[PDB]
Amino acid sequence: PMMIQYQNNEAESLTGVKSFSQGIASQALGDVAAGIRGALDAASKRELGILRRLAQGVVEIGRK
Amino acid sequence: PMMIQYQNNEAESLTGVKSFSQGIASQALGDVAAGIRGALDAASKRELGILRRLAQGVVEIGRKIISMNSEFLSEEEVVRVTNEQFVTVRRDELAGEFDLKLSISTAEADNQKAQELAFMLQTMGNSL
Repeated sequence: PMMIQYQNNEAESLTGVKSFSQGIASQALGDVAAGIRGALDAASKRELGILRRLAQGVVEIGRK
Repeated sequence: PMMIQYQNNEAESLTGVKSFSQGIASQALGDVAAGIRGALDAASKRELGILRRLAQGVVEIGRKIISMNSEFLSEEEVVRVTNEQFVTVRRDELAGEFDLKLSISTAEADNQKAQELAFMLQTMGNSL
């Protein structure tokens, strides 16, 4: 069990998603309120770094 | 496991990034509110020390773009974008070296700018 937990802890440290977690990264896209943007931790910033790129793809589709 | 943890603790002490962490360093770039800047710990300052340099690189790219945009862009193209009167730069001088100040536009910077503008508006009142 110790090895299972350790190898399941070295995965949540590499990707950034951690089981049932409280995330603000889906509510911080675009010009938002200061209070919402002020609660961004490292995991939320990692998850927002992909959300911004995925939204840039949608924006590039919309421009077309 | 003790050695694994110890060698994974001597790495977070050398670089500065520590797994899932709460960071303010991405929201403290540029002129921001005092409350946001007042919550900077050692790790956030380490992470901001690289962010400032990376933003200086972008500012140096933007200065190059600005200087090249005052010679290769005609008036009919700048007016097409801005829809206003075309301001002209001198002839034998660099554009934006003296009367321009380019930086990185962050959400916190815009919030602080708006809060300062509102404070000024309150300050003038009906006197001015």
